[PDB]
Amino acid sequence: VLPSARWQYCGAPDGSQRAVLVQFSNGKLQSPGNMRFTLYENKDSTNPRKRNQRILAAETDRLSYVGNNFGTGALKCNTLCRHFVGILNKTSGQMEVYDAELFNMQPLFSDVSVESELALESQTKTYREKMDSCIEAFGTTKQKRALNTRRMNR
Amino acid sequence: SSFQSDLDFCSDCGSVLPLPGAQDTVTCIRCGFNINVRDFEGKVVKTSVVFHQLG
Amino acid sequence: KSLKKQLTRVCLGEVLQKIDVQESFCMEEKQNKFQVYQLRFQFLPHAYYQQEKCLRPEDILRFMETRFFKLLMESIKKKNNKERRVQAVREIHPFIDDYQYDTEESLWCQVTVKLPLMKINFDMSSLVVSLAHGAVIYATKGITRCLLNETTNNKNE
Amino acid sequence: AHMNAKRCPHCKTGRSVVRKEHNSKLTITFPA
Amino acid sequence: IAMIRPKWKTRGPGYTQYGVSMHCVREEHSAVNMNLHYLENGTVMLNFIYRKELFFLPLGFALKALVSFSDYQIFQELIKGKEDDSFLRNSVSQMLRIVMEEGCSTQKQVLNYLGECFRVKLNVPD
Amino acid sequence: EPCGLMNHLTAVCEVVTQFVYTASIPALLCNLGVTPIDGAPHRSYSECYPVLLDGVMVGWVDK
Amino acid sequence: SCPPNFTAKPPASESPRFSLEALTGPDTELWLIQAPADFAPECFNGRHVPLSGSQIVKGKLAGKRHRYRVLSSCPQAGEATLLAPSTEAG
Amino acid sequence: LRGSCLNCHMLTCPRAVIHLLLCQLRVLEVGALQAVYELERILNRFLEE
Ligand SMILES: [Zn+2]
Ligand SMILES: [Zn+2]
Repeated sequence: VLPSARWQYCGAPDGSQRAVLVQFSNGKLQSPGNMRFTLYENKDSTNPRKRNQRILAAETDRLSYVGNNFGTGALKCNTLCRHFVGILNKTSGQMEVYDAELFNMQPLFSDVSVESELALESQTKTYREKMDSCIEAFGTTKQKRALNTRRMNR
Repeated sequence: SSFQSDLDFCSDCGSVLPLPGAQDTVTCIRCGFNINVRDFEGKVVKTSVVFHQLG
Repeated sequence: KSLKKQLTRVCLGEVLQKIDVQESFCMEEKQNKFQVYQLRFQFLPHAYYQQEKCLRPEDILRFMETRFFKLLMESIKKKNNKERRVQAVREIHPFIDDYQYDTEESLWCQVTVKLPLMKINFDMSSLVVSLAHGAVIYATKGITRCLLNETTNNKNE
Repeated sequence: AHMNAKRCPHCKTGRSVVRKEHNSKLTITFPA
Repeated sequence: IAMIRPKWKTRGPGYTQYGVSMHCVREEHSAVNMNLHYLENGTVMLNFIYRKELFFLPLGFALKALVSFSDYQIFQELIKGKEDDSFLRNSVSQMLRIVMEEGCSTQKQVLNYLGECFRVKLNVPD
Repeated sequence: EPCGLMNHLTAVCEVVTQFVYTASIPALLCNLGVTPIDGAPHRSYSECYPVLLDGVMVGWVDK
Repeated sequence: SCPPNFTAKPPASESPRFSLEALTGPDTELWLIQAPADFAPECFNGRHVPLSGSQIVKGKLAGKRHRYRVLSSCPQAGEATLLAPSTEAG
Repeated sequence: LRGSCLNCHMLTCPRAVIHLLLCQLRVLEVGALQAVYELERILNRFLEE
């Protein structure tokens, strides 16, 4: 092989010294339009578990995005592998290798809580409420769904 | 500002677009973003099924 | 030998090489819009089936123009409810927009179905390939094939 | 063949559909 | 185990003979049989048995309840080998659209709907 | 009646009855060329293999 | 309605600016490097990595770990996009 | 109960069916297997009249 590069692991091991790599669950970007990226981290850096847990945020003009470094939503390729960013000078042949983090960013919406109170819906029936488990969701079979409509019309 | 994905899904929140009705804009249910229906005019599916090879 | 050629059933997929479906969305009106398909049927040369069938290629194309497109329009209608030759084939249904055929040598034909935008969606390629396996160009009723290659004797004749 | 639910040719009322169920139950519908 | 059984055609309205079985055991103290089924419009139903009786769920409800992913991200996981097969692309967009049509736009709404529909047969405390 | 149904093991055959911890095996696979299931496989998925470790889909391998 | 823009993080807080640059040009370019989890990145510093094909690259784990197939490939149009700290704002 | 009216309590068959099958069964009691078509031939011209 003719192309090569001199490795150089530059950059001290630190949290925000890591470069950050971003994905999006809704597609590719193809145009960065005024997306304010902001990376937050925990206040406690003295316990090793609760440090190195970060959240990246991005606000567009119409919808905002959030991605964690932890919990449900983090990636398995942050734990089973280790990612780096290679800056290559084509003149000096130097591969300045910085550590990297990968975020999968999800769209953020508001929460809904109106169905928490609205839970009683003709609860006097118990085994006439069994009809909920015999319709197009959770149907038993073709026989049960086609026959328990109006008790076979008898 | 914008995103690139499948055109049968909303590019802003990744939700499923509904099927395009009579009107000229498909509106995403979850995020409330209008898809111009003239953007559907770029697709060509172009499938082919052979039955007997020529040789 | 001509009888053995005339009694063997021929299917449409026996003489088709390939089917080229090309769906395109087309909203040419401000109110009305359509799923413009096109279906390039491609056939084998007749030299690949002179030895078993008795079909000239224009007989295949006349089958395509008369019976198969009526089958296809009936099939999409069954799914729905929940240069003079070109005119004669386009008049069989309101939605069929265009027809082409190899006027020189007759190994291909090409319709454009141009369905509306229904609520339910089905695969047009699945209907076209299922009908092209399910269509019969000509058959004597109840006979699938015929074989005269037996030369058994009764009393050494 | 001939024992089917039909309109009565005599009093000219509609066909009252009689249905059996579970070999133990007969139900009839009042025609309109 | 991907297998072909013609008796599965007599199970729903448009079920095919194709389907993938699965025998899941948890640490040799549990065992649950489950089946995906193939429907002629490219839609997948998910059979699962609870106390010796069968229940049929569309695949989008299960896949949308298990993860908090977007619909496009669930789409990219199902077409992942066959990127260009447009019949599969229309089929899995239709399966993801089935859940959207019933007012289940988040994971929490799918979980709420599925708990509403399966509470009688399932018998949790009230 | 039980011919072909009531089969018998060969003398060398044996049933796996030991149980082990497989927490180190997916990281071992990712030290080899198995990309994680979230990360990009660096090739087309039509030129890759799905990896399964005991009914857990680990990732994808360049063929 | 309105976009649910947010900052609501009770235990969390932002991070300052550092020595990474956003300066781009025809001289330098980017390379995504994926590595093992137990991989010590410092012990390649006097070694040469390829940029096409394959090379068994010498390394320094406790005795020797020179069995390192470093691969190189064209980009898969992977969506992992570098975010560099800005030069107009810290 | 299905093939009979529940107001006038008649069989809702056409009457020719009932009378033909009655006469055919009366003939078949005495084993005259010949006449079950002869009765049908009589009734078809009588209904043509
Ligand atoms: Zn949307
Ligand atoms: Zn009456």
